Amino acid sequence: RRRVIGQRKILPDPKFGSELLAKFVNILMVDGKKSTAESIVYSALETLAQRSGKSELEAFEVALENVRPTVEVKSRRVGGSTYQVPVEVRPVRRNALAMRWIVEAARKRGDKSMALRLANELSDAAENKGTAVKKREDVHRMAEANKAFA
Amino acid sequence: RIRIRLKAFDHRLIDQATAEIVETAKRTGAQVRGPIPLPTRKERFTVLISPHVNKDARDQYEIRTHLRLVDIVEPTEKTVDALMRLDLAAGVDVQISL
Amino acid sequence: ARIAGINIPDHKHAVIALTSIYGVGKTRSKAILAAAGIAEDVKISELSEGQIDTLRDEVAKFVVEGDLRREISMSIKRLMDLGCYRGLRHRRGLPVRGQRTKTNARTRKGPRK
Amino acid sequence: AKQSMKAREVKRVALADKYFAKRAELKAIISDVNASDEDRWNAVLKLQTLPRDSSPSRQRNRCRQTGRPHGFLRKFGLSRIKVREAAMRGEIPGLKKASW
Amino acid sequence: RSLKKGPFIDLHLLKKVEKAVESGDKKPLRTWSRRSTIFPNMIGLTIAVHNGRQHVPVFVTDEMVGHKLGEFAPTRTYR
RNA sequence: CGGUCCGGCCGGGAACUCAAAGGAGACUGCCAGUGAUAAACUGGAGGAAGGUGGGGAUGACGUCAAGUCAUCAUGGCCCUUACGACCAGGGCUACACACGUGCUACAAUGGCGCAUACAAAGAGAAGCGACCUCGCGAGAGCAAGCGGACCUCAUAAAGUGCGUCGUAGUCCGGAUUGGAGUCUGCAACUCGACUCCAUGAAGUCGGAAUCGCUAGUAAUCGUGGAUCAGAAUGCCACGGUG
Repeated sequence: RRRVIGQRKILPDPKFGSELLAKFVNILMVDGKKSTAESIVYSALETLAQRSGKSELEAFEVALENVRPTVEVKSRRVGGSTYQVPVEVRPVRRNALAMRWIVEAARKRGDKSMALRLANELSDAAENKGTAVKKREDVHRMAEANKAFA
Repeated sequence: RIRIRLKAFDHRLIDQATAEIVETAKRTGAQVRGPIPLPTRKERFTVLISPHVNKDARDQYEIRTHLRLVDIVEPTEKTVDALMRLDLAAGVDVQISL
Repeated sequence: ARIAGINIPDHKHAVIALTSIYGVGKTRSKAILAAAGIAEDVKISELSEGQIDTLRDEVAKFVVEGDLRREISMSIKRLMDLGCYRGLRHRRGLPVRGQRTKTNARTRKGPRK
Repeated sequence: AKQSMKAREVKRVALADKYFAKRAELKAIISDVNASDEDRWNAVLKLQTLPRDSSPSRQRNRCRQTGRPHGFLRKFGLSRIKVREAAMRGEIPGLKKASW
Repeated sequence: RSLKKGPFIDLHLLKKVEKAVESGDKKPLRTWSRRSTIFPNMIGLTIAVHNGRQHVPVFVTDEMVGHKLGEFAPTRTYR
C-alpha cells in the first residue's frame, strides 16, 4: 500500500547521554510515570557486583554487544498456501529486542525488589545462561532447518 | 456612583447597544472611561439529536451570556438621566446598580 | 505461642504476621501497643512478668473464637423459625442481598460440573 | 403519557404551598440529637404527618409541549427532539445551529 | 432496632379481631396491606393475604407476632 | 511611575500575560527540479504557518418501499360506563436453564503514613456552605463569604523524598456475615443509601482461541456536572504523567 512514514529516534537519557538507556527506560515504563524507571535501572552497581558482574564497562553492555538477534518466526503465505518461515529482524530493533526479553523476565519473576530482580537478570545474562540468550538460540536453531522461503 | 447591567445573548447586539448608551452619555456631557467587556459566560450540552434511537446521532450545542456594567465614577446627576429611560436594540435587558 | 494455653515460648512478632489467629483480629493489634507505650518492632524478648500477657486478654476487647460463635448464635435461631422470610431464605439454596437470579448466581446457589 | 400525570402534579404543587413552600427548613426547630428527651414542638409534627397527597417526591418535569417524561431539557421546558426544530424555526432566543 | 424509635402503624386491622373470632366456618378475614405489623393479641387467627394474583390463608403464630404480615406470605410465582 | 499595615494592599496603568475589539495574512504567487518550457506535482525562500493547511458546514439525477404512529398532525378500522383511571396491595431486579461484554485483584516498578510541587474546567440564594463544635465516623449544630477573576463545594492525585512489610496461597486483595450507629421519606418487609467495631473464603497475572490500538495514539491518575427527596459502576465535559 501507500506510506512511507515519519519516524522518531527519541531523546538521550539526561544523566548519561545514552539513547540506548533511554529506549531501555521506555520499555521499562509502566503506568506512564517514567521517572520511576530511572530509579530501577542503572541505580546501583553494588547489586551486580553481588553476583557475576565484572567492572562497570560491562554494567549495561551485557544487553548490547553480548548478543546479536537476526530472525523472528511465525508463518507467511507463498502462492496459494501458508508455511512456517523465519523473517529478517529490522536493523534498529536489532539492538532493542533483547531489552523486552530482560524486562519481561525480571517483571514476571516472583522475588520482591524490582531493582534487584533487574540486576539479577543482568547477572544471568553476563553468564550467558537461559533467559533472553536461549530466546535468540531457539529461533536460530529453527532457521537452520527452514531455508527454502524468505 | 452608578453601574448599568446591560446583558444579551449575542456579541454584536451588545456592541450596537454600547454604541447607543455610551454615545448618549458623551452627547449629554458625562465624564466616562472605556467600558469593560467582562469574561463571557457559557452554557453547553451534547445530546442524542435523532427522533428514535440511531445511537451515532449525538451532537454538541452551546449558548453565551454577555454582560457589561458601563460604570460611572462621577456623582453628576443631569449627565446620566438621559440613559435610564433610553431605548436599546431589541432583546437586551437592563438593571441599575451601585 | 504464649498468647494461647499454658505454653511459654513467646519469641514472635507482636503485630507482623499475627493476624486472624488466637482471637487476634487484623487492626486493633497495632493500636493496643501504641496506647500501652510499647514499641511493636523486633521479636518480643523484654516484656516479661505480665507486661504483654495482660494486653492479650483485651486485644480481643470483645468475645473471640468459640465464645464469639456463641455470641453470633444469640440471634441466629430466628433463622430456624422457618415461617419467617430470613429463615426461609436460609433453609433454601439462595442469597438474601446483593445477588440476581441468572447473572453471577452460581457462587451462592451451587456450582456447575 | 396519560394527560392526568401533569394535571395532578400542578394540584400537588398548589398543595405543597401550605406544607413545604418556605417551610422545608421548618424541621430545624424540632430536630435534635437528644433534647433532654423532653417534648415541646409537637405542634409542628401534627401538620408534617397530616398530608399524604403532597410529598418531596412523585414529580416528573416533562416537556411543556409533550407529556413525555424522558429526553427533557429543564431550562427550556422542551425536549432533545424539539429544540433543534425550534432553533431552526426561530422560536427561541439565544440558541442557533451551525455557523457559529 | 427498627426504623425510628416510633413505629409507623394503623389500627384498621386490629379493630376487626373481636368479630373475626366468631366467623364460624366462613372463609377467613381478607387484607391487602402487607407492610402492617402483627400485634401479640392477633395470635390464633386465620387471615387471607395477597400473593400477587390471588389471596392465600396464613395462621397467626408465636413466630409471626412482633413482625410484619408480608414477611410470612409468598410474593412470587413458579411455586 | 508614586505610597509601602509592608500586602496589588492603595494612588495609578494597559506592559509578557489575562479579558475584549480592530487591521493585516496565503495566491501555486515566488525560486529550483520534473512534465507536451501545456496542465500539474515535490521541495525550498519568506512567514506564526500552507499547497483538498486543520476544524465547522451545504447534499445534482439516482439508492435502502431506509427509520417512527412508544413524541405529533391527519384519513381509515376499533373503542367511548370502556382498552376511561384514582385508591389499598402490588408488577417491570422473573427463572429448576445457555451466552456475551466490561470492571478490579493476584501484589513489593506493591501497600501505607509523614514530609513535598503544579492544576484546569465546572457547579451553587429557603443554594454551595467556610472558621468553630460533638463523635473514630456516617452526619448534626454554630455561623461568614459568593452570583462569577477579593467565596463555598475543594490541602489536585498519580508522582518526588524516607522508613517499613517480604510468596505466606500474605497487614495484600475480595465475596459473605454478627453487633452498633448516621440519613431522606406515607412508607426503608418483598423493597434504599452511608459509617464504625467483630469475621474475613477466592485470587500463582490465566489454555486452545478471539478482540482492539499507529503519536500526544496506547496506557495511567485526579477534578467537575446532568438525571437527582434519598438512592448507578452508566453518561457529557476539564486537566496532569506519557
